[PDB]
Formats: sequence, structure tokens, C-alpha cells
Amino acid sequence: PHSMRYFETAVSRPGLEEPRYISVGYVDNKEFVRFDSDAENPRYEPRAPWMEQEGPEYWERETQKAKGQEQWFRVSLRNLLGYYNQSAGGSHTLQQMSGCDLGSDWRLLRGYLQFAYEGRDYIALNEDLKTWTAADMAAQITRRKWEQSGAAEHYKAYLEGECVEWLHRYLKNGNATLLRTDSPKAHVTHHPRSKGEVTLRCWALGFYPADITLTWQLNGEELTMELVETRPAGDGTFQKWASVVVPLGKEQNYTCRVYHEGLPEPLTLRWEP
Amino acid sequence: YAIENYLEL
Amino acid sequence: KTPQIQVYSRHPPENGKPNILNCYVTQFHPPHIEIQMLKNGKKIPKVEMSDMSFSKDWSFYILAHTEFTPTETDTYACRVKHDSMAEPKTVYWDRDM
Ligand SMILES: [Zn+2]
Ligand SMILES: [Zn+2]
Repeated sequence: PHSMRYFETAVSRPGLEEPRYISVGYVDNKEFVRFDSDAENPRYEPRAPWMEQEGPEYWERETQKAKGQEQWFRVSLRNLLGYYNQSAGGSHTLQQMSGCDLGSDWRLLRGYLQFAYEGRDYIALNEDLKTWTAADMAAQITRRKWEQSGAAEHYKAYLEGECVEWLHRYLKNGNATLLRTDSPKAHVTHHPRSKGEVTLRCWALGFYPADITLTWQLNGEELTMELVETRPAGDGTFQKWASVVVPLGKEQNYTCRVYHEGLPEPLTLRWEP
Repeated sequence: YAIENYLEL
Repeated sequence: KTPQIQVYSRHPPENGKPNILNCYVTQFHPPHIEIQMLKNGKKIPKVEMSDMSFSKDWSFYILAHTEFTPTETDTYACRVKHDSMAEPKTVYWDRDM
């Protein structure tokens, strides 16, 4: 289930005409390009070494698109100010997500095009890639405007065409690195909790991709147990743990299991004194 | 391959 | 949206061994935020900040980190200021989590 996304952001700045604009491209949830308007002279830059096999023409063409998007978001922010009847002395945020999911048979599985204003759903292209879901009264103005102009056809063309073709290009060009996994390294720690009770904490460290499943079992039955959100280690890998409160002396009846696509075999761990 | 948006909001 | 904070080390901590302390801040909006990391109540001057990113639910996230060497007694914290909160939110490092 390969994917490509572009996550874009414009933040207006009170007293300045130009918002800050930032675009980030992803393949399979990993950053591979980024554009930032606040840079010295802004360009799309490669965020993964395999992208450096793209030539000057590619970077120049992508950068000109960003310059376009930057203007597009500026006008849109000003329009939104009108629709919501807001004041110009504040900061406001416009975000966009777009891109595609590709199956193993190279069929487009889903196309995405979504906007948010002030961190709330504004308008989105439906799964049919033909019609719009507007989330509030203001967004209906945009919907009408975009239905009038046939905007959806433009995005459909991109999603069904360039998005899937270029993602395949990238998969081909970056295959080895794009398919690389890191296995989780797991261990169990033991902590006092209260009288008669202790905490077992099952750790998974150093894994990639971020997707993972941690489970606790009593005898051989699964449980429900504190589970932290998966978090970046800062070195390209991820961490997670799952803990359970168990009665003193029953620690050996509890077993942790770790499931990750990077492992050659699911892990089964117990607390080891 | 970045997207180019059509008409503004 | 009120920012969520995790404070944790890059590697399993060993006293006396150079490590990285992370402060992972998520679920916030708007993206302007002030993050400070503190050692024994004192502002740490060399703190790295990841670039700005947001996730599928539109909320932003960011990773602050700093070089540190855990000891038995030094305490570390991450202090976050954001317009969604009245008081700055401080989360202390717990090596067990
Ligand atoms: Zn097996
Ligand atoms: Zn290290």
C-alpha cells in the first residue's frame, strides 16, 4: 500500500503582507522533499539521499510550483478573512493535504485532497474525485465557486495521473531505501506501583516504519493496560511501550508480544529477574 | 511531484 | 487544541552515559509554540528543534532535543507555552517511561 502526500501550510503574519508557506512531500509517510518560504532564497530541497538522483530541471520545476502555491495560499487566506468576517490583526492558518494511495497492482486505491482553516476541516474532495464536502457555511462559498469552475476535474487529473506515475517513479528510483525496515528491539522492565502491585512495561525501540502492535497476555489471552503514543527517537526510528499493572508475584503469568513488519518473527517476552 | 492548485478558496 | 507532551531519552538511560533527551510535543494548534527544556530548573541553552510538521488530524507536532548525560539525581523537564493554555505546561523526565 504505497503512498505519496504533500502536506502544505500557510500562516498569516499580522502587519506583514506575505504569510509563511511550508510544503512537505512524503513517500510512504517518510519525508523526501521540503519547501519553506522563510529560507534565504527558497527552493524545494531533497530530504532523502535517493532524491538527489533528480536533476536541476526537476528541482527548478518543483520550486516554481511552490512559488505558485505560496501565492495561492496568500489569496485564499485573504478570501477566508472575508468569509468569516475576521479582523486583519490576527494570525490565521490554512493547511492542505493531497496525494494518492497505490496498490500492488499499481491501481489508484484512493486519491486525497483536503483543506483546513484554523485547524478545522474546511473543504474536501470526496472519494469519487468529482464532488466536494464543505464543512461549514463559509466553505459553501468555496464549494459553489469550485463547482462553477470545474475545479474537481483538475485535481482528479493530477491524482489519477501525475501523482500515481511519479510515485511509481520514486518507488523505482528509491526502492532499496524506501523498502528498508528497522526491527524493534524489545525488553521488559519492572516497576513498583503500590502495595501488592507492580508495573510491567514492554518496550519496543529503534523500529521503522512507525506502525507496530504491542500486546500483553495473561496465560494466552489478550488484555485491556497503558499504551503510549508512538514517538520519534530523533534518529529516524520510533519507540513505543505498553505497560500493565499486575499483582505481586504473578509477573510470570504475563507475556508481551511485539508485531512489526521488520521482524522475522513476532516477539514474545517476559520479565526476567 | 507537487500539486498545483486551481482556483483559490 | 491543547498540546500533548512526552519527555523521554533516545536510548535506554545509563547513568554517566551521554544520551539525547527528547521533548515530543503534539496535538496543538495554531503552530506557534514555545518549548524550553530545563535541567534542575535551569534553562538548557543548546536545544535543537525539528522542522514544523502536522499530522492527518491537522494538528501540529515538533521534536525538541538536547544532549544530556543522565545521573542518579539530575532532574530534567520540558516546559511548553501555547495560546491554548493559561499556564505553561511542564512535564518532567521519568526514566521508567
Ligand atoms: Zn512465525
Ligand atoms: Zn545516540
